Amino acid sequence: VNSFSGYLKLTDNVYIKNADIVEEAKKVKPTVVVNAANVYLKHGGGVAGALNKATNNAMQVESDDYIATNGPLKVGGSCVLSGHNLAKHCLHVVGPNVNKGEDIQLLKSAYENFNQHEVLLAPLLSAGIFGADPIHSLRVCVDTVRTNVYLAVFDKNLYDKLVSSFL
Ligand SMILES: C[C@H](O)[C@@H](C)Nc1ncnc2[nH]ccc12
Ligand SMILES: [Cl-]
Repeated sequence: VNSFSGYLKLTDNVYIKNADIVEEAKKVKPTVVVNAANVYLKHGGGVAGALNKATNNAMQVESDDYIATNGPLKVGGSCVLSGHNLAKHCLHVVGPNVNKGEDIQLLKSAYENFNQHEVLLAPLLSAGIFGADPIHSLRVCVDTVRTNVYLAVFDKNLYDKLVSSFL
């Protein structure tokens, strides 16, 4: 039993809700919140911009030190950093950004990072400003993630289409 509330159960281990991931994380304070990161951990917009703003830029400060030490992530890769005031940990995961020409096949590799964590609060990878089809992202999530994932979908209109179209 966990403290996630109001989710629709899609499969044994995948759950979905219309919610602002920022407000969800503050309410739940989960062990792991997933950020929709880019390889530079520059949290300028989308989910990343919103998560960072909620930390008063502390996420960005930590991230800049991480990059200065380690260099950029790989597309499809991840790193674990602090969750700041939002969660215990933030799993920064880089899905492909279609508006950059990046191979959508890397979306499965990106979701594989979730399997290293028993429970996660997450957005749909590569959705929004990363340019991928969210219906595809949800399908890859369900077919790749085996751990318990709580998907937060900001847009109410988008949420209803994913549910009604879910196979
Ligand atoms: C599919 C996209 O990733 C879209 C659903 N992004 C988001 N999801 C949840 N919470 C959010 N807060 C700000 C952006 C955002
Ligand atoms: Cl977005």
